[PDB]
Amino acid sequence: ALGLLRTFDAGEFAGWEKVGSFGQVYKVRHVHWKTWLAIKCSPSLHVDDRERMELLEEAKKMEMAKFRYILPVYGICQEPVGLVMEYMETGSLEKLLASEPLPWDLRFRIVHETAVGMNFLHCMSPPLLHLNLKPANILLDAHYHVKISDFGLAKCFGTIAYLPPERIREKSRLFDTKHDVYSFAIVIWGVLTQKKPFADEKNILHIMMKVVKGHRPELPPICRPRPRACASLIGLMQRCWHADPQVRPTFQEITSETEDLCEK
Ligand SMILES: C[C@]12O[C@H](C[C@]1(O)CO)n1c3ccccc3c3c4c(c5c6ccccc6n2c5c31)CNC4=O
Ligand SMILES: [Cl-]
Repeated sequence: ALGLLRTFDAGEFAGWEKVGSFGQVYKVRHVHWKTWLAIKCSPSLHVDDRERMELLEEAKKMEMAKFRYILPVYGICQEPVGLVMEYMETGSLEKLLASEPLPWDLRFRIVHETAVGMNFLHCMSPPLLHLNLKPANILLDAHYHVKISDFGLAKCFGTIAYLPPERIREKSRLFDTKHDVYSFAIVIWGVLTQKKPFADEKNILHIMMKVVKGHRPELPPICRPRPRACASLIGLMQRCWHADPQVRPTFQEITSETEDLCEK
């Protein structure tokens, strides 16, 4: 797993340019490879053995999930302590959703590709739970294709909206695949509306409490350009954010439906 990863010396990189914020992310040129990469550096001053081992754990989890829709990892920098990864020119879905209105065909393809990546993680033996899935961690290449990133919290702030209600109900429940399915529901919501969930609201505590009783982000209306596909997606979203985790679909079931939203 960690055998193929390379150690990078900071002299190998140039043109450091901030893109991130957690930890700072930089676009770097690898001078000998004549290509750009991304490096996420630690926020602290003293990088202890706890961090350096966790960073290695983060890298090994990414390498085990090599896939078309998962962000490739190249290795670690020691000079500044950082994880070295593929560069995704277009940045995050969060930024894309806030920029301009997206055509519906692209929206459906983003949802589908995100679902196929998540399905791949849950198909591993044992399943890899992402546990931090949100528009900020869904990255886009020059042609707007998805690769899932941020494996910092994966297991074999603004995150409250993506947190399943059972995680608010139970003091430290055991993590499962149904956690990611909930977060994905809230991702669908953001793609449908181009808004951040619970953006208007004053305090988190009231909404969190209501979320435990079955409250969710307000359903969007049916769109004019693709009303049928939009209705189907709204329906799937709703099943994916059901209060009972066992009633939620699997990503196997999700990917089957999101595929039909793309094919005309
Ligand atoms: C912090 C964050 O910076 C932005 C988006 C971001 O996810 C925060 O919303 N951000 C960008 C903005 C504009 C262009 C590229 C990125 C980028 C990249 C990565 C990451 C990344 C990896 C692991 C955790 C966080 C990461 N980011 C990344 C990121 C990893 N690969 C990247 O290219
Ligand atoms: Cl339609």
